[PDB]
Amino acid sequence: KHSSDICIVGAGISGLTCASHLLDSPACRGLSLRIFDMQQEAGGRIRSKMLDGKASIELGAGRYSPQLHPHFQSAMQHYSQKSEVYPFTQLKFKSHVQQKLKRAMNELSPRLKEHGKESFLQFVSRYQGHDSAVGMIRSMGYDALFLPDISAEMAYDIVGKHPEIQSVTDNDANQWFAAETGFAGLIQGIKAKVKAAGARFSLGYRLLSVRTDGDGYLLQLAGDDGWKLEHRTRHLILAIPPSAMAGLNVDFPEAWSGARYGSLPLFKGFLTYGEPWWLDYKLDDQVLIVDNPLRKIYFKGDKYLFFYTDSEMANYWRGCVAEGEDGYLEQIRTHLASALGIVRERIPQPLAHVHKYWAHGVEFCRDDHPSALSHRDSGIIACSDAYTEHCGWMEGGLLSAREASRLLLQRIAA
Amino acid sequence: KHSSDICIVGAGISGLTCASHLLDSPACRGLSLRIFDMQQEAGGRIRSKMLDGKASIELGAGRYSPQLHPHFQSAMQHYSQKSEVYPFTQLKFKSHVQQKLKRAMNELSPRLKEHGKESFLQFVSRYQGHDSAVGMIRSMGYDALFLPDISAEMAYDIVGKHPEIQSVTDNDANQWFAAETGFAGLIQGIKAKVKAAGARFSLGYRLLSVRTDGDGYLLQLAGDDGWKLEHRTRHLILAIPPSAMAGLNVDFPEAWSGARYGSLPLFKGFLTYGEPWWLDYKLDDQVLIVDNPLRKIYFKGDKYLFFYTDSEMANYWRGCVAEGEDGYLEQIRTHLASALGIVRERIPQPLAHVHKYWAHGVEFCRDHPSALSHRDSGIIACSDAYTEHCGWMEGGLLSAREASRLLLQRIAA
Ligand SMILES: Cc1cc2nc3c(=O)[nH]c(=O)nc-3n(C[C@H](O)[C@H](O)[C@H](O)COP(=O)(O)OP(=O)(O)OC[C@H]3O[C@@H](n4cnc5c(N)ncnc54)[C@H](O)[C@@H]3O)c2cc1C
Ligand SMILES: Cc1cc2nc3c(=O)[nH]c(=O)nc-3n(C[C@H](O)[C@H](O)[C@H](O)COP(=O)(O)OP(=O)(O)OC[C@H]3O[C@@H](n4cnc5c(N)ncnc54)[C@H](O)[C@@H]3O)c2cc1C
Ligand SMILES: N[C@@H](Cc1c[nH]c2cccc(F)c12)C(=O)O
Ligand SMILES: N[C@@H](Cc1c[nH]c2cccc(F)c12)C(=O)O
Ligand SMILES: [Mg+2]
Ligand SMILES: [Mg+2]
Repeated sequence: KHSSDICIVGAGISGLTCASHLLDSPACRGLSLRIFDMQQEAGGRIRSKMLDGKASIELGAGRYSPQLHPHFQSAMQHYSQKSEVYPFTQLKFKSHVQQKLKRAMNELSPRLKEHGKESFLQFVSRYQGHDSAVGMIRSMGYDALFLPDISAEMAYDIVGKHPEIQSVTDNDANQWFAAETGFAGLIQGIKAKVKAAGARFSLGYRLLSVRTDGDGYLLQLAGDDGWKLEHRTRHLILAIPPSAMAGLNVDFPEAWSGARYGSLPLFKGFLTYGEPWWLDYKLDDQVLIVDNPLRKIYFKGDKYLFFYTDSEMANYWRGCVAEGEDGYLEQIRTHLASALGIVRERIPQPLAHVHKYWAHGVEFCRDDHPSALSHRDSGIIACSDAYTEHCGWMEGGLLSAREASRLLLQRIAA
Repeated sequence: KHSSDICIVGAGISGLTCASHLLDSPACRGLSLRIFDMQQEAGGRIRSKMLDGKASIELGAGRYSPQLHPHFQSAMQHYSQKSEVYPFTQLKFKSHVQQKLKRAMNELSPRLKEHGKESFLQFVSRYQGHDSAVGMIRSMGYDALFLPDISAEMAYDIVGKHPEIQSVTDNDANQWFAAETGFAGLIQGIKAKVKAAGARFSLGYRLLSVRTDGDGYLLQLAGDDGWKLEHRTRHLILAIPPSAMAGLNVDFPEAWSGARYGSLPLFKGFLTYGEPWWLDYKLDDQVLIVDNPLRKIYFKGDKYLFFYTDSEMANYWRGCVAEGEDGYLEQIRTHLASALGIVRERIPQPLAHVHKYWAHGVEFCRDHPSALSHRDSGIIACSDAYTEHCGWMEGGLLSAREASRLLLQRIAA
């Protein structure tokens, strides 16, 4: 009828990888696989574009570290995707305050296990001043570091494992790379392997409902053009983020794990120009962290620039775009001049610009934790980056995927 | 403030026409006007794509008649759009039954006085057999004509308004045109002109609910990337179809009119080929109406063919499309073969192909004005469906004009 042996929902690097680690196994010879995804394209939070012709840009994930993420490096080589050196690993145009970061936080780790699980702003604020702790943090660029849920021990892990301000640790042993053609090439590689082993894709359809009926599961999905449809599958993987799980009839997260989950929004805007004006300032392949609302400002070669914000600042910029595209472009050039110490009529307007916003850009856990969850009752398997040590990286996907593969192949064998 | 004087929800031809009329009035000189649409692109049911390399295909509204659509033709001329002749006005292959039916149709006409609001199916069941009735009613290629909510009165009118079957009625004199750069070319022209007047477009935002708060209104929209959004406006038109209206919190249909509304699904599939393999059979600019699922097969010059289906037979193809692309492409050359009376293998595989399904492609009119008003809250609604041209984009064009004027009623009140 309209059915399958195994069903994976979600075609991010997680669910896509789940499928490969399953077709790989003979325990699955003959069994049919069907994969759904809301988007019409595969890759989830991995989306790569070509910016009005020209070159390839990265609206989602953009870099990896062979040191931090060893499995992602093997998936790159496995599907033979060329990497390139990621340029934005430290700071030339350091202001006054982003020179004291290293001397401070190196000697600002006496109470890492003496104060403890305190929120991270009220930790750094108990030894330097507050009107001087809001200055040291805001000069690191990530506004994730001002929040109640994230803690002081959670917040130093974010400093050391992000390329632009890891030099504020013993963490320059980390090299950083980006995909030469975009991570889209990795996703297309996996997608090809899985179609070839005979899985069947159904992109465009979004899952709304699951009932258990007997041996398997009955899913209610809504294509993106109104068409509803149902799928019965005997085994079911829900490789989607934890914000996605709440949307469903599946007791999330009580039935899966005694944990709570959070999320932060992210925003990126890209700008290309007729003449590549920013070279007169020796700003090739470099990055400026600023107090103004742009926050992080990146200059890729002589081809485009872009900026990257989070939390409240992400929600700041989704606000300007709502009131009007021109108001948006006029405000970032105001802030661009502010940042270069120049007048706003020295800053050209762009030809082409694009921009994406992620309502749940990064999903994480509070506070142990297995790499994949299961329903205590119905044995649905849930796979996501958020359930792993590396909540928030592609490595989290690859780990949760290898896991959920074996949890499901168990549910099959014997 | 995310505030505005006037706010049009919907950027189909209706909504963009309300915008055009208001911005041409001085009772709106220096009044703010924002237009929302959940889509990422204006047009609504008018969507034009380039298929393959140099084929302009019309996935939504396709053709118009200077006889039945004078306001559309004016609009196309007003905006320097050029339109070509629509070739699909004759059946070169009238079948036994679809030869014996111009005559069969004429005779029953005065039995529309006798009993005229029956099923069009029930209606023909009387003159001929229920069996002889169905083969006649099916040879016209619009399965909507089997639904019971379609009276024998409007049946005769739907037949007469369509270019492939109008010879069966005494509308055989109507001419037909299609835009050549695609009807999007018109939509773009209005968009561009309503921009230059200073309206402001927030596209990719979807109205979820609306609350009255005294003077004006408070709209809660959700961006397509998840961003929630509140917007405050003084005057509100909802240039959205009925089915869209049922979705929102505003009481509809009851706070608005007596009538209830219905809709049909529509399907359209297109295929281009390596060489134009239908020219040997003399089929360019022909249209065959068959009794198999394809239903209406069109052959456009030497550029592509397509088919066009509705009601039950639309859901049949949205179904076979979901059960994998592979057999869809294969049921089609199967059925292309029967229609031609050739063996399956003389029909080549296609290189490109695109298809579209509209869940509510036609919305209709089942004692009725051009543009609705809320009894209590007095917000304005306008769509093709509130008109004598339900299902036609002339219905949009004039519902919009009544609606626009119905609002400036509110500007001096
Ligand atoms: C701006 C940004 C930058 C990033 N930079 C980096 C980086 O440099 N390095 C790094 O390692 N990681 C980075 N990441 C994170 C990385 O992209 C993610 O961790 C990873 O892609 C998540 O993969 P996933 O397979 O768990 O699911 P996702 O990639 O989140 O995809 C989930 C899929 O499930 C689908 N889905 C959801 N819900 C439903 C439903 N009800 N029915 C059907 N389908 C559904 C979604 O469409 C999606 O396709 C970044 C993320 C963002 C937003
Ligand atoms: C396959 C097909 C063929 C057709 N052929 C013809 C033809 O040959 N001749 C002819 O005259 N007509 C034809 N039509 C119909 C014609 O397109 C419509 O009658 C006309 O476009 C009506 O458009 P509209 O302005 O009423 O709004 P629509 O085009 O119906 O759409 C209005 C807009 O409002 C948006 N919208 C809706 N709801 C909400 C919400 N809750 N929040 C925000 N935004 C929203 C919609 O997304 C849409 O963009 C055809 C239609 C179809 C489907
Ligand atoms: N996309 C980021 C990862 C990131 C950005 N902000 C936060 C906050 C908390 C945890 C995180 F993993 C992140 C990057 O790849 O640079
Ligand atoms: N504009 C459509 C009309 C259409 C097609 N099927 C039906 C059924 C009922 C009413 C209708 F107005 C229609 C067209 O020309 O295709
Ligand atoms: Mg995934
Ligand atoms: Mg409209």
